[PDB]
Order: sequence, then C-alpha cells, then structure tokens
Amino acid sequence: IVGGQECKDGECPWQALLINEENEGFCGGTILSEFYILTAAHCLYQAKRFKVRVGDRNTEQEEGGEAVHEVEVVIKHNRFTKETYDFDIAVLRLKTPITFRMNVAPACLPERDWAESTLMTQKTGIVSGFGRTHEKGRQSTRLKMLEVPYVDRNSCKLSSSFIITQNMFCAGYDTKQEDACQGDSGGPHVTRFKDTYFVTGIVSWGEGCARKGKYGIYTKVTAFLKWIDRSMKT
Amino acid sequence: RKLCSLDNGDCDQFCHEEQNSVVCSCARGYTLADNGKACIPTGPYPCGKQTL
Ligand SMILES: C[C@@H](C(=O)N1CCOCC1)N1CC[C@H](NS(=O)(=O)/C=C/c2ccc(Cl)s2)C1=O
Repeated sequence: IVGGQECKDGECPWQALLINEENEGFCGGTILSEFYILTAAHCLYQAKRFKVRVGDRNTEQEEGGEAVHEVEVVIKHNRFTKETYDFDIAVLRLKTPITFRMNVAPACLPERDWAESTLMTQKTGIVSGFGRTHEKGRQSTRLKMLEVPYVDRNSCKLSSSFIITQNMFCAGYDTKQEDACQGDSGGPHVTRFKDTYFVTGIVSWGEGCARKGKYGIYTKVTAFLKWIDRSMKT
Repeated sequence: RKLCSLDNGDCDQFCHEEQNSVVCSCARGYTLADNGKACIPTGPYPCGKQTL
C-alpha cells in the first residue's frame, strides 16, 4: 500500500497473507470463513508451496494473535489467463479451521444485485495489505489500509493500456499518490455499509503503483459470487 | 427514489423488492430481527465486523 494508514488494532481482521517457504509474504487474501480464503489466481504462480498467515499486523513482532495454516485444496478459476488477468480469482481450503479472535475475522460476502447497486455505487472502498509503500521500495512490515474511490468505468478504460474486462473494476486516484502495490495482490477490497464490511474486490493489477493517470485494477467479486459459493460447498 | 432506492429500504443489509414491497435479508451468520429490517449476529466474530 502507497499512502493510506496502518491498520490499527482490530481494523482489518479479514486480511490473510500468503507466505512462501522463507516465511515471506508475497500476496494477500481475504478470510471468507473458518476454512476458506479468497485470493487472486495469479498469486498461485508466485510460489511452489505456500501457507496462509492470519492475525498478523506487524510481521517483525509476535503479537500472539497470529496463526499459520496449511492449504488443503487450491481452487483456481479455470478461465484465468495470464495475458489479461481476466478471471483473476481463486479460493483456498485450509487443512485446519481458522480460530477467530482479535484481528482474525471474516469479511461478509454480499448478494450480487444489492452489491452492484448499493456497495459499488458508494463513494469508496478500502484496500489493505503488506505490499510495497512505494513502487520501487520494500514490502511493509506493517499491515496498511487505504480508502480508494470507485472509478468511472469509461474513464478507467480510457486510462488503461490493457483491456479492462467485465470481470474487473478500477479504483484509486488519478494523480494523488495512493494505491495498492506489489505484494498487495490477492488481498481484500471491501466496502463498508452501516458499519459492516463486504468483500467487493480482489487486488489484481496496475501499471506500476499510484502512477499519474493510472488506477488500481481489482477482480469484480460480484461477477463470481455463485462461483465462490460453489467452491466453498466443496 | 422508492423502496430499496430510498435509504436501502431501511434494511441493515441486503434489500430486495418483492411484489411491490421492500424485503430485507442478512449475510450468513446473521439473522433478521423481528422488525424484519435489522441483522443480528448469531454468534461470536460475525462477518464484516472489526474486532473489539
Ligand atoms: C499491467 C500489469 C501486468 O503485468 N499485466 C496486467 C494484465 O494482464 C497481463 C499482465 N502490471 C505491471 C506490473 C504490475 N505488478 S505490481 O506492481 O505488482 C501490481 C501493482 C498494483 C497496483 C494497484 C493494484 Cl490494484 S495492483 C502489474 O500488475
């Protein structure tokens, strides 16, 4: 995350972190339930073997809330393509159930029509992660979050050098120096409604981070709510 | 601005228009309260709530 602020105690409890064999975070995820994590399909090519950490806000210290979970099943959308990052969505079934606690709780899955008419027409959503704090920098050791305005679909397509499909939406800022970034990929985009936070996006791609006239591109979760529900049933 | 378009139909969470009437419902792990509008967490750590 570029700009924004740290997640303070209890503020981003649905954040998950995919960690490689070296115990280094390379991608985010969203806790959907005690057994399931939502992530980006493209993240599944960034490590040979990985586990999921939850409850972590500061990767430099042991706060006591952290738990590492092994993955039992990786369910990648069969239409994912690396050329465009269309269908950039995957669900992970964990071997053991997540214990909810301070800093560890799921985000709500909304219903499609209501989310499209009511959540995605809100002014902003919130994106969070452990990724870089500047395009060229290192990963954050602190969990960060950022309010990101929803961006008009036309403007986003105008702005983009790569195709924006109907499985994507754009959020962030034209010129302001605030965006998701490398390592945030796969993480939560959530929208607050009456003090309840609903999954609306998965951090997917961008032309660098916080560049002028470029926006962040997110998987459109509302396009995949049936797919998610099916994946979680087995 | 009628029904669901008017302040989310007074619903805490999901609003649908059935016949010509607002119908509210809630995310999994919540139950709809007796007033048919509010959503009540069924147990600990309900989805979508920051932890206190
Ligand atoms: C354009 C895109 C890319 O390589 N694509 C996109 C279309 O599919 C083909 C490849 N790209 C260029 C490099 C970049 N990687 S990254 O910097 O890790 C991300 C950063 C992000 C910024 C905002 C969001 Cl959301 S995430 C990235 O995703």
